[PDB]
Amino acid sequence: LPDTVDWREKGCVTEVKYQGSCGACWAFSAVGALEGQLKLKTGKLISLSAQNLVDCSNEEKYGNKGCGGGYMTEAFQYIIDNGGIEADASYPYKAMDEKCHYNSKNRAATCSRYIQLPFGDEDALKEAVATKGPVSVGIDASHSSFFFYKSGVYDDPSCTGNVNHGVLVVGYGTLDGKDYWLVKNSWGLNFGDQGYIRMARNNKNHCGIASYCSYPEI
Ligand SMILES: *C(=N)CNC(=O)[C@@H]1CN(S(=O)(=O)c2ccccc2Cl)C[C@H]1C(=O)N1CCOCC1
Repeated sequence: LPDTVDWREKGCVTEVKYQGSCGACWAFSAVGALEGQLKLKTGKLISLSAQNLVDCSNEEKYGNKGCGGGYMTEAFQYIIDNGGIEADASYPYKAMDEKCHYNSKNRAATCSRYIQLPFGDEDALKEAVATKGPVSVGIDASHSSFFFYKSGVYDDPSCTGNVNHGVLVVGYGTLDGKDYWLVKNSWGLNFGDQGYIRMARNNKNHCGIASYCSYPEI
């Protein structure tokens, strides 16, 4: 496995999005991972519709609750079941719960299956990020050191394994002798380091980052 990986280098990451008031982190994380796979397979870098997931996967079958929150694995299950997802250009982001208006004529991507990585296994998350592409993860993102992060490696001892926020791992590395995960957030460009955060890697599943990892397969 390489020492440093950053999928932005291979042009497999879209622009950082802003979820606003809607609790759609799980939908941005899911689309982020699928965008990665879409680029690696087709050569197309397209921002996929988080709104398509928010409106259409809000059922008993999935357990997604739109702006009330949801799961990356279930967003992937919706794409498999639906036979596709639209691009953000045809199904724009509203930051509200709306009635489903999916149109297969504007389908931009498909998904055949998703892979779940072993709970709390940082070594398996590292292999997947390096060899498969960006990975959807859950983190405890509830502490002020996370919200007000600006640089360096985020290594807060008040962080817990009690995850509450879906993000996207787009890489890893080591900064000033501290291993990190390169995380793409959905809180706009004005969060962290241009929408990104470097979070402690190999530090006992810090923030529960390796607890609930998944990535789709086209
Ligand atoms: C994001 N803006 C709001 N947070 C959520 O939507 C979270 C995302 N997850 S998670 O905590 O990352 C997670 C936990 C356990 C297994 C897998 C994952 Cl991805 C869950 C979701 C959430 O808070 N809820 C509570 C309300 O019902 C839907 C799920």
